[PDB]
Amino acid sequence: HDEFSEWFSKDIESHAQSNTKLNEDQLKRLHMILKPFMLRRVKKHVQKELGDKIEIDVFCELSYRQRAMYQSLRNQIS
Amino acid sequence: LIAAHSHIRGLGVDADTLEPRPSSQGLVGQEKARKAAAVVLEMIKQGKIAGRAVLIAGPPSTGKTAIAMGMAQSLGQDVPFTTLAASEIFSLEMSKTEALTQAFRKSIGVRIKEESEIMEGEVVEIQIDRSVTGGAKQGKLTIKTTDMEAIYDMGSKMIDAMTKERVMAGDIISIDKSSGKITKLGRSYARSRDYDAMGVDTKFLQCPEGELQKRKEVVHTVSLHEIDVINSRTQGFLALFSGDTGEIRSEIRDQINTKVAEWKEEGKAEIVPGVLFIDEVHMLDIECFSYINRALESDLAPIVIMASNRGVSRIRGTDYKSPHGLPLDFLDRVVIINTHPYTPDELRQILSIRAQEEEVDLTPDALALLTKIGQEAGLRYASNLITTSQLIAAKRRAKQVGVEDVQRSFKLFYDPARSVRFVQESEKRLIGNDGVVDF
Ligand SMILES: Nc1ncnc2c1ncn2[C@@H]1O[C@H](COP(=O)(O)OP(=O)(O)O)[C@@H](O)[C@H]1O
Repeated sequence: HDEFSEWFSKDIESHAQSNTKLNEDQLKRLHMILKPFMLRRVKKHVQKELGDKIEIDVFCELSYRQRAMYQSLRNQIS
Repeated sequence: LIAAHSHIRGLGVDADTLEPRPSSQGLVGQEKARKAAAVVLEMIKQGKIAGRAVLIAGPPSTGKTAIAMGMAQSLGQDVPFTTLAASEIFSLEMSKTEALTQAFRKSIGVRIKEESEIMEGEVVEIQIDRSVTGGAKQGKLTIKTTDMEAIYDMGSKMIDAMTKERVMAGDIISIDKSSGKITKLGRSYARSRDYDAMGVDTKFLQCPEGELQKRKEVVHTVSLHEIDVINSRTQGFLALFSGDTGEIRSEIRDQINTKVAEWKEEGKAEIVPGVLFIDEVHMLDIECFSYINRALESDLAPIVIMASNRGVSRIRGTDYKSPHGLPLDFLDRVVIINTHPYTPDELRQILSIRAQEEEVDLTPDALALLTKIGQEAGLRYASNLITTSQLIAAKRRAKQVGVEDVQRSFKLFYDPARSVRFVQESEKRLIGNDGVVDF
């Protein structure tokens, strides 16, 4: 795992590849690693019994007093 | 009925260019002042610019109040429009300045929005428990729509409304839960044949469907003066109708202005700025102008439109003259719109509009003679001649009025131009500033 400190450099470019998914250095090596060490049973095996779940995203605003205290906090960071 | 400004149906300008149409919506025969009043109307409907002063100056009988009523009909029943006359301010109850302050604050509407909860359905049973010789009351109301069957409770005010309404079994009532009014809509059964003093068989309505507790969002518009009176007195409400408001101190206004600003920021209320029309402002004395010039300095001042008649007149309460009777420290603030006297080809169509409004049919010779009279005596004599000639033609059983009816009305009722000569002829049998004799 301290060789995975060099792969912790990979782990910070894992944020950079969350931006840019076009690298393959550890993933096939993890396919070598994760044929042991892990055993995945999927949601698809279990949700086929169940129905569906759907997230609905609802935005909001700030009231005058609320935005006033929020930029009072921005004056506080000022 | 048919008053002197019932034919007017607005100001009569365009919506995109606001050019003055020569004949549109009653106000027919003038172009400059109607275009300027359209500009004033547009900056009132914008609502942003606060504290101006518009002075509609000109000769009498030239349609100044007609332009004011044209703006009044053009705003509709949304924006307040106070038709204040300048002599109402001189009270004996309250001070002369506070009457002006109330006249400004009556023209700033506050439009609030609140949720009430209305009910609907058929009353199944009433259950009222009453004490003996004074005491509380208890109430259980079973109400049923086509779906729900509820057994509600009642307090003292609800029973005092039920007994006032006489809500029996089998009535379609709707109770506002917040305000607490009861409006019977009708019945579903028929009238019983067991009691005598029952009442009148109402409208036959079926059982309402849906739900019991429905919500409603109502919009209430109060002027700032009503807020001042309901927040200036502990129990003495209703004095905003019977005029019994003595004085409102400044500590009350400086709190209500701040709370209305807070209601504006919270999205609770919306400030609708309005119009204060002051008819014949030349009657106000200088003690009024020394406050009117400074009340137009805040965010809660209405856009004042006001009329005048006078030339170089002396200001009341002073010793010196000025144009329009208004002081020259107040005439800097105002903006003066002139009106012009009319032309006979415009008096013809104005009398035509006034004749078609009062349902009077004419002959063109009578209309020509009427225009000839209106050239020399103004509209205020000619319209009276129209109505009078209508009734004289009704007396002699004629369909349309004629030349003879107009000559009859001109012979009977003098215009002021002949009454001045009638004064100046017989000066010995009229009380001047001196004695009088009797033959
Ligand atoms: N341009 C006009 N269009 C329609 N009616 C008019 C016009 N000018 C005057 N009148 C009529 O003449 C009468 C006098 O107008 P008003 O505004 O009362 O005169 P004043 O401004 O002297 O009080 C009003 O009843 C109005 O109906």
